[PDB]
Amino acid sequence: SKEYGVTIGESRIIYPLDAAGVMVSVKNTQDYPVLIQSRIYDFVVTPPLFRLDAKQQNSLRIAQFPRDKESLKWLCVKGIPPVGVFVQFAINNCIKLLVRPNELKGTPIQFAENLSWKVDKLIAENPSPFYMNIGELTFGGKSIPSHYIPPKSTWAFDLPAGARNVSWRIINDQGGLDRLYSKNV
Amino acid sequence: EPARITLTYKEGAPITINIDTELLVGTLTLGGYKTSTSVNFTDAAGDPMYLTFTSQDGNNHQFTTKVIGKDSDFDISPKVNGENLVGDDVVLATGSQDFFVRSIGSKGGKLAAGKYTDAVTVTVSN
Repeated sequence: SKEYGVTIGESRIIYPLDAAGVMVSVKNTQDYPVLIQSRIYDFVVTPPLFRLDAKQQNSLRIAQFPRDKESLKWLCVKGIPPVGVFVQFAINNCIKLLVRPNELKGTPIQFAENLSWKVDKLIAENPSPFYMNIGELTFGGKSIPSHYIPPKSTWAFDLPAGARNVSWRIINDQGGLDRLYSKNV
Repeated sequence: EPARITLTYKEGAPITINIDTELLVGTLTLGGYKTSTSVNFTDAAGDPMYLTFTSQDGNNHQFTTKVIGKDSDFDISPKVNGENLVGDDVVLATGSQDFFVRSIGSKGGKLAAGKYTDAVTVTVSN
């Protein structure tokens, strides 16, 4: 057997718009050295590539848009290790980088309950300025492969027998599950 | 809360030469995550839906494999080079999810004994 692992010190970054920077720790939890390769997708990450030894942790700096709404990027952190079949893997651990204006006054959980639902697909409506990063979602007591709902917007889910109850939990800023909300549609 | 992701690769049985289809090449356990579409296995060949293994003798003998799994008993699959081979998007099992790397075949055929390799990136979008 072969083992792989990359740990990022947080599961999301809330990045205050125009702030100087934030720090995130990365750990190589394995017994061999890796190169850590860090990227932002749709900001600088220093260092973008560096050697991280077995069992060691280091730190990355993330440094800087709409002013009414959050914006979303991804930080991805990859550990590159050093008929017969031989396969090598590398984990590329990606987390949400949520760019949040100071003007926005609150957090996502204050607006979690405001999600409204329609069928037309199961369509969620988000009147808040935040991404609603839903971590758990059901309809008719049936599980729906989940996704975030963008700020001031909607998102459409494929439907999974006449039942009309939607329940959801967003994922909060600390990466925890938020309270269960429930509504008839 | 940290975002930890792990992978474990357990090797399957030896493959003997055409090779048989649906052979269990090996088993992957992905763990640590807090959906199947959030996981993408990629390689240099970049063939949609399959991971490609290439010989090391400079003759460019290739075969393909799929990556598949079972949900709480529908067939499911992560993205492989950006696309799903079977199933709808589903939530992964709590804690960890097993995926089976299974042989397809050789488009060219005429394989030779020896070592075949692939380098696979596993991207997870938490």
